[PDB]
Amino acid sequence: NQGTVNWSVEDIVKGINSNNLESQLQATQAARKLLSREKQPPIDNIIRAGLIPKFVSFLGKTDCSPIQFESAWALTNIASGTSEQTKAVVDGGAIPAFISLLASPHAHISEQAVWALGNIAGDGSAFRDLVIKHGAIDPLLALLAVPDLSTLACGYLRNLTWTLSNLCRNKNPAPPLDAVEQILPTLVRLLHHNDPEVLADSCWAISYLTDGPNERIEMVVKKGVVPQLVKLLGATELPIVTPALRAIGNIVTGTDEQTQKVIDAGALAVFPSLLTNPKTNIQKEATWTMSNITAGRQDQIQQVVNHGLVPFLVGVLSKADFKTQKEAAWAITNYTSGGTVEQIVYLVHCGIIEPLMNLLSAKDTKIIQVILDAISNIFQAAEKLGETEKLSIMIEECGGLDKIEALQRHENESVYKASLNLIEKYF
Amino acid sequence: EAGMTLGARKLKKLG
Repeated sequence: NQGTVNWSVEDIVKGINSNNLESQLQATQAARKLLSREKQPPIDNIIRAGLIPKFVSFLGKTDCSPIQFESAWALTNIASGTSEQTKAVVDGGAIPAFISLLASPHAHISEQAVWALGNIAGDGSAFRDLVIKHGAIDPLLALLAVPDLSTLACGYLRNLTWTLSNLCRNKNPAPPLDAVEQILPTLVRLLHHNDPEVLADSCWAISYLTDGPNERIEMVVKKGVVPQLVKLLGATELPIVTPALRAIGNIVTGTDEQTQKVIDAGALAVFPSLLTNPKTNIQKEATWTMSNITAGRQDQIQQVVNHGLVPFLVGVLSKADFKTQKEAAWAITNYTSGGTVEQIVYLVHCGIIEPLMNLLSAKDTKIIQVILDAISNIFQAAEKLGETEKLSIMIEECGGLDKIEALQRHENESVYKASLNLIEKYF
Repeated sequence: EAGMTLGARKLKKLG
């Protein structure tokens, strides 16, 4: 369809205001092609011409599916811009109209609806909730109520997974509980599909739903997804591992019972890889996740010890991107506050002291507190064995006492107080 | 067919 390439807004306007369905169809397409263009589409001008309500109106024209499609795509691309732009689409009454198109017998039109609502719900909490109130969930889910997901078109299914992922998304407030209960079974099903794009976005959805209080985490863990998450944590595709790791990391911010499910599912065996992973953010989120495990019970710290992960933490503490080192410190401090003397001794035999001391050269004043708190905890463990002195010497060897003395004169008070305490108490 | 959404809030439909 070559006539519609590169119109002006005023010509699009001329076309849409004729009482000629077909002229309106060409104009709309020309408008879509403007908004489809790669470089700075004139979203704000289309809005300013007053075209949205006309577009929305075109969504309702069952008798002329091509105009439905084109208005869909046009609106979809307006709703894909800024919040103001999405708002203009919502203010035209697009939501109920797009929901109405979900049952459309033309798959390509149904799919556009799905995409539009995706963009609308993705703006934030309010519009997400508004899409839900308008009743989008029953029709979205009905489009996936089939025996085998594999019969659906590749793109259609990716689109639906992505849109559902946006209905699970954002966090102030979290999505209505009943809407999450309604979505999860289908979501769980998608999380076992073999298309990596579907898996990524399922994992994102799960990561969003687990980003919150323990009750939210529980409704996800209840559905038995932890084993499948752990499996996905081992995928080759980074866009799957990334969200899978986030979900696991979220889940272990919850109760120790909830953490245990991930340990039971085999998670810890993947961490040697993750804690060494070349993508810096994976390494960061892996170490973060470790810290919320070392924050747990002693039998859970043992599982960390038995999987040979303490040396990996010593490793990350010794050399990693700084933000990861920071989580490494936390993971050690958590370990050290909740551990047994035997577990804290092991930590030192794995060589934690030297690299822990090297991080007191850091300019970040919060890390120094974490580290210093760890030291105290470790002394507290040597004080119960009579080997406080051996540790003191050990901290001399690597030049740690040198650094602690200089931190006795740090500006932050919580610092220089913890410093002073240590020097006098053990040196 | 590739096309990873990454975690994107909004998706523009290209021509």
